[PDB]
Amino acid sequence: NATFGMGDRVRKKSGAAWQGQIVGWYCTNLTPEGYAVESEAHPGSVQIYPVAALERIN
Amino acid sequence: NATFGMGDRVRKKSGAAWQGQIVGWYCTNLTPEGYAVESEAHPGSVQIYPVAALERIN
Amino acid sequence: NATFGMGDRVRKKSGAAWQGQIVGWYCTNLTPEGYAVESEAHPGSVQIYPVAALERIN
Amino acid sequence: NATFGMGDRVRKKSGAAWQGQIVGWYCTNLTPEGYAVESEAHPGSVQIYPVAALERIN
Ligand SMILES: NC(=O)c1ccc[n+]([C@@H]2O[C@H](COP(=O)([O-])OP(=O)(O)OC[C@H]3O[C@@H](n4cnc5c(N)ncnc54)[C@H](OP(=O)(O)O)[C@@H]3O)[C@@H](O)[C@H]2O)c1
Ligand SMILES: NC(=O)c1ccc[n+]([C@@H]2O[C@H](COP(=O)([O-])OP(=O)(O)OC[C@H]3O[C@@H](n4cnc5c(N)ncnc54)[C@H](OP(=O)(O)O)[C@@H]3O)[C@@H](O)[C@H]2O)c1
Ligand SMILES: NC(=O)c1ccc[n+]([C@@H]2O[C@H](COP(=O)([O-])OP(=O)(O)OC[C@H]3O[C@@H](n4cnc5c(N)ncnc54)[C@H](OP(=O)(O)O)[C@@H]3O)[C@@H](O)[C@H]2O)c1
Ligand SMILES: NC(=O)c1ccc[n+]([C@@H]2O[C@H](COP(=O)([O-])OP(=O)(O)OC[C@H]3O[C@@H](n4cnc5c(N)ncnc54)[C@H](OP(=O)(O)O)[C@@H]3O)[C@@H](O)[C@H]2O)c1
Repeated sequence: NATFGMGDRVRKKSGAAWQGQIVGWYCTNLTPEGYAVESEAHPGSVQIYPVAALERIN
Repeated sequence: NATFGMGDRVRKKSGAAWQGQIVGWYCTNLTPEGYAVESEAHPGSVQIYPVAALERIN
Repeated sequence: NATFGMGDRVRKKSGAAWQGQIVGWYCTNLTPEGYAVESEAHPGSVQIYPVAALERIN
Repeated sequence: NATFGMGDRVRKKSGAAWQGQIVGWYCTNLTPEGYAVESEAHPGSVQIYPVAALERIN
């Protein structure tokens, strides 16, 4: 393997913004490595994205 | 009717947080009055909610 | 304007699938023409997409 | 522990419908046990829900 681990701070690289903590994972044929990210601005709200859409930040 | 109009600043009342501008509307049998809200923290990201989940703020 | 109107049957052109009825609209700088679509397979569930992601079907 | 495992067929118990396979997991304070579910009707589309919202089916 995984690019990210639980608790890593990540953001969407482009397009619609999203930033916060890795809180989970998923895997489909379309998205064989995906992550759930809890917004650091909006506690409790989670969005899921393919790994290629995300980048780790400090 | 409508409780909110385009551009109103709203937030989710409870549970998962969300806050920003009304940017659209939807209507289903389950949700006969729903709104699209663009996060003020994460430009471009939009989430949809029933009217009862939202409250207007200044 | 609008490409679609309320009640039009549409589907996602590519990637993750989605198909059902137009039930609403939204507009942001990133997505100046977007639509809410209620799944015809999963009543009550709605997802939002830019116009370019959707195509009308009979 | 987990209520469900990868590949279990589940559906939303009430409200907006969703049905398909468990494809992932997430954990937040609001949702300490959550699941990602890929629709069996719309390949590639995934939605996330708390465990209490879901039930396993054959
Ligand atoms: N709104 C959007 O467009 C959007 C997009 C992407 C992600 N999300 C994410 O979805 C999450 C919403 O969080 P939340 O605090 O509102 O809700 P939640 O606690 O994540 O619950 C989600 C939904 O599950 C159902 N549910 C929850 N508890 C249940 C129970 N005990 N029994 C039966 N059904 C139950 C309800 O479904 P019904 O509503 O069908 O009744 C509820 O609205 C956030 O993480 C958000 O980011 C939302
Ligand atoms: N991730 C979540 O859990 C979640 C939950 C609720 C709401 N949302 C919302 O969804 C939005 C995502 O925004 P965004 O900037 O990533 O993407 P977007 O511009 O809103 O595009 C959405 C999706 O539509 C498809 N698409 C876009 N342009 C296309 C084109 N020209 N031709 C064919 N298909 C096209 C792509 O589908 P495919 O990916 O299928 O290729 C793309 O990922 C945000 O407003 C976000 O809040 C996300
Ligand atoms: N799960 C996903 O990943 C995802 C992604 C994209 C779109 N969606 C869409 O989101 C919708 C979920 O439908 P649904 O039947 O579960 O739920 P809903 O009726 O659309 O309610 C959505 C959320 O709004 C809040 N809410 C609703 N009524 C409230 C009230 N009376 N007072 C305070 N808050 C209230 C709850 O928030 P909290 O959960 O914060 O308590 C609830 O989970 C579907 O249309 C689905 O497609 C979900
Ligand atoms: N639309 C909704 O309301 C909603 C609600 C809940 C869940 N969802 C879920 O979100 C998923 C959408 O699937 P999908 O096939 O459209 O898209 P995807 O492959 O899951 O990609 C999601 C988004 O990530 C970004 N992205 C993907 N690849 C990228 C790359 N190589 N570089 C930079 N950014 C990249 C794009 O963001 P941008 O659009 O920001 O450019 C894209 O729209 C489905 O599983 C669906 O159920 C959608």
